[PDB]
Amino acid sequence: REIVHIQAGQCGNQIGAKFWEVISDEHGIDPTGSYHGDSDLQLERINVYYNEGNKYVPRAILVDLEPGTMDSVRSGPFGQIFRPDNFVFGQSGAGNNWAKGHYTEGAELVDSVLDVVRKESESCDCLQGFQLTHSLGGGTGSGMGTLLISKIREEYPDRIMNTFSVMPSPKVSDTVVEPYNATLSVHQLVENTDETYCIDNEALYDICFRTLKLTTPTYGDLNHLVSATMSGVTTCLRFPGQLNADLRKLAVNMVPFPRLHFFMPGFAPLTQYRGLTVPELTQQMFDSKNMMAACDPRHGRYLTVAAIFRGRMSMKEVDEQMLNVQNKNSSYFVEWIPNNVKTAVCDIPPRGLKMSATFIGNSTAIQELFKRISEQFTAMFRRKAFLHWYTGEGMDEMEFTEAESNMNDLVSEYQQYQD
Amino acid sequence: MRECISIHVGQAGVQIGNACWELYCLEHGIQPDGQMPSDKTIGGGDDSFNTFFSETGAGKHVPRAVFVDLEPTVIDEVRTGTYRQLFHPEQLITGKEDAANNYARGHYTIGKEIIDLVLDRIRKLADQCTGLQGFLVFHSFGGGTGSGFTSLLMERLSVDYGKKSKLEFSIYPAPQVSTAVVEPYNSILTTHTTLEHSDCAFMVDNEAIYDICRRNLDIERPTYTNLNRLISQIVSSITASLRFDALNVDLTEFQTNLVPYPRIHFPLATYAPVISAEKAYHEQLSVAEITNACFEPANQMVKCDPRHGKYMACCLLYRGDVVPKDVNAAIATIKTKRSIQFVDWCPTGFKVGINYQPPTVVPGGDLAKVQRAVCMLSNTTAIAEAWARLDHKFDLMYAKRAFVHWYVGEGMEEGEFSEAREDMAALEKDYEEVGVDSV
Ligand SMILES: COc1cc([C@@H]2c3cc4c(cc3[C@@H](Nc3ccc5[nH]ncc5c3)[C@H]3COC(=O)[C@H]23)OCO4)cc(OC)c1OC
Ligand SMILES: Nc1nc2c(ncn2[C@@H]2O[C@H](COP(=O)(O)OP(=O)(O)OP(=O)(O)O)[C@@H](O)[C@H]2O)c(=O)[nH]1
Ligand SMILES: Nc1nc2c(ncn2[C@@H]2O[C@H](COP(=O)(O)OP(=O)(O)O)[C@@H](O)[C@H]2O)c(=O)[nH]1
Ligand SMILES: [Mg+2]
Ligand SMILES: [Mg+2]
Ligand code: NA
Repeated sequence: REIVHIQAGQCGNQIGAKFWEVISDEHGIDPTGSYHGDSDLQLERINVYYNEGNKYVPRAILVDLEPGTMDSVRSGPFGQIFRPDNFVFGQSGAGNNWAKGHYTEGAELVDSVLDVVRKESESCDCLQGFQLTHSLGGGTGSGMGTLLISKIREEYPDRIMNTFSVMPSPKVSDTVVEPYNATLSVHQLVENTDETYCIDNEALYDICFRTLKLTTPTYGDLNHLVSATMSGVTTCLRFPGQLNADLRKLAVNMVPFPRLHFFMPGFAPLTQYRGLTVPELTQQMFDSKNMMAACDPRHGRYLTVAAIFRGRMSMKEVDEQMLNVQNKNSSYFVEWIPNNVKTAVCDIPPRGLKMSATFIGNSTAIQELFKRISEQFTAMFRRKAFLHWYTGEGMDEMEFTEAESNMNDLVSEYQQYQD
Repeated sequence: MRECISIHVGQAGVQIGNACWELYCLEHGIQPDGQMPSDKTIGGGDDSFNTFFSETGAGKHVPRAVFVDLEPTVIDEVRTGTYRQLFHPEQLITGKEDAANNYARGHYTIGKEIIDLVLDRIRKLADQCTGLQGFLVFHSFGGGTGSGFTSLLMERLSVDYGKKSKLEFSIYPAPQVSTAVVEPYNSILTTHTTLEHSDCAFMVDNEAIYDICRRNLDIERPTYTNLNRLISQIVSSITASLRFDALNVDLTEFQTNLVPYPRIHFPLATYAPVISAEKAYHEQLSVAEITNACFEPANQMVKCDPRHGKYMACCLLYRGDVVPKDVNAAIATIKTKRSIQFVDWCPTGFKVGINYQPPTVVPGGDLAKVQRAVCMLSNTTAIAEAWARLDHKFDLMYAKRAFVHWYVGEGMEEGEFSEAREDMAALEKDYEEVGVDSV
């Protein structure tokens, strides 16, 4: 059950690169690909994200319309570990236009990328599906990313499709036209992804600014929370244990209805030598200020929830905490889905933490995020502002209208069940 | 990669392009013979400075540009100037007669002769480029070469290069330095013609630059040399994202944000700090000071009131010893104090970029070297006032059809005049529409 990782665009390539670094450390793989871990656990499911001179190579394909981002990764610490042939980029760049990526200047490279993917999928003994990282509000990963997803779905319609999509935010914005690109991407994902982890570039900032007390968070700061969250969700897949989660089972248990495949990640300790108590981890995990999506769970209701606790800790005390939360917060849990919350414990703790907790929740509150994006789109789209940059590529206002609508429907759906 | 070919039409175009190129050599460590000792790569490379400067086997770093003027005089001084070795003979193109301040003469009667040779030299430069990005055209509205040949070259570039970029550095006519009574005519006409072929147009009012020098540099009667040197500083800040490369942000992203609609492609520019070398001695200018300066109306290149209008975009391109943290503070402060009103359709944010490369001043300059400078570009509807003034002059003379005979004898027709004016009136109404609040 190999997972073909795929990272596109600047943001996608930056966060994906750290994700590899982090999970390589945890799995005791150094930049050269050799292994030096002290426990076999590390090598027991390493094939989920690595392929083996007894060296593990990440099963990752890097994609970009400009060399710069991919060249930095190559120069990065683990730049060696990434397979050179898996590097796949062009020179045109996407000028931050979904169009330029999903239509004009991506249709070229997309084929090249599908070839590497095909090669990775062939070697895979049992292809679990595909993992993708991108920023819904840019050009290559917003637009070209959703294009590759569609292509991928046609070739591999029996595989799980999961995306770590980085929702753009005014607090951390690059261009006025970022809402437009997000709305188009959102609708692509609604239809061609089974699982999407919404990482709001807003929240991350907040967390950093407020909690972590960082006046001028840089993109690295946000990326650091992102890599941690990533390792979290991916733990059960990487490391063996009682619950050997897989993409399909993950979708089967957390997705009551297809369109509703957007999840609010949460992590604690938000970074330290004082290991938190199992009660502490459990209260922070569900803490809004510890969720990477900028939505209040109290404003909606948890369809489904899944927790993981890495590190040595009392399994019983863990179960007790979870039970308490559910019982004290019964109103925030859908009644129609019995037992909608489940927890799992991994012995290997995150890097540099004695113990942590990762939260994955399909809350109706997630609609807040899409409402924000929809309002922005509406603001500009009501006056057709900046639309010429897309109409120049051959797009049509109607297509903007459609995507706008769909994202509103999705918002409605989350509310329906909320009430 | 992403080469930019620089095109300098007219006297103003040419001179302002000699300012710019000198400053760019000084900034990049290029010597007057073109030899850049810093650049270890010889005959080529991928350095940011290669987007504006090509290289040779000898290590000489030739500018990527072409100086065209219908009279030899202006380009001749380049030919014999200090930087004559830097440029290449083909790059300098000069006819024998000027357009005698006549758009008609420069677009048709004369321009047509040299237009094909010009496009020819551009094309050669274009083949050198691995991925040409667009063109930078420098001209003045008031002159016949700066209007008539410049529009002609704009049309030709549209056809021959399709929809490649075409930015502009248009010299708004200033009565203080006015050379022709008919300059409003040429201005309307060229603005009308290139409006459809220019992706992004930066206007510089001689009057505004003349004021800035008298005030901030204490020059009694600023010369075209003063203006040009100040102009080159602005240009250099705008192109600094291209020629130099963590906080630096490509001007494309700014462009995608400073053109809400195709016709609204004239952004206002304000630079800081312009200070004399005495005044700069024993005074340190903070990020906050320079940032205020940007929002100061006397510091703007075009004379207009932003308060009278609304902001549709506001970008801050810094250079030098700047840190994000200070820029965030200064911005907030500004906010607290200023009335930076934004159209409702537009997000009230300030896009920033920090290019740590510090600013440079030409030796014997009146500008003091500073450790930090900033140049804010804003898409405010105030720019219209400009057009108005001009337009109004155009209407005054055109009612009495003055000097109109000079155009007609070259073959132009009054229809062209009226059509051009209509388009300006539409542009002015378009500014008003974009300011209206959404229903
Ligand atoms: C938090 O821990 C995780 C849980 C899951 C989901 C999941 C999601 C849920 C849920 C239960 C389950 C659970 N489902 C399951 C499967 C087989 C079973 N066999 N016998 C019992 C049994 C139960 C996981 C075991 O495999 C999965 O992928 C499943 O309740 C509401 O949301 C995936 C993970 O990866 C990301 C994961 O790591 C973080
Ligand atoms: N800022 C600035 N403006 C200039 C400069 N040189 C000329 N001008 C302006 O340009 C206008 C005249 O334009 P020119 O460049 O001389 O016209 P031309 O391009 O030579 O065309 P011809 O009439 O045929 O010679 C005047 O209104 C001046 O204000 C300059 O060096 N700096
Ligand atoms: N968290 C995070 N967000 C990023 C990063 N880089 C870019 N972004 C966001 O990505 C959006 C722009 O997309 P970009 O990365 O430039 O996409 P591209 O066209 O494919 O390169 C902006 O909202 C930024 O907020 C990053 O490294 N980390
Ligand atoms: Mg980007
Ligand atoms: Mg002349
Ligand atoms: Na192409």
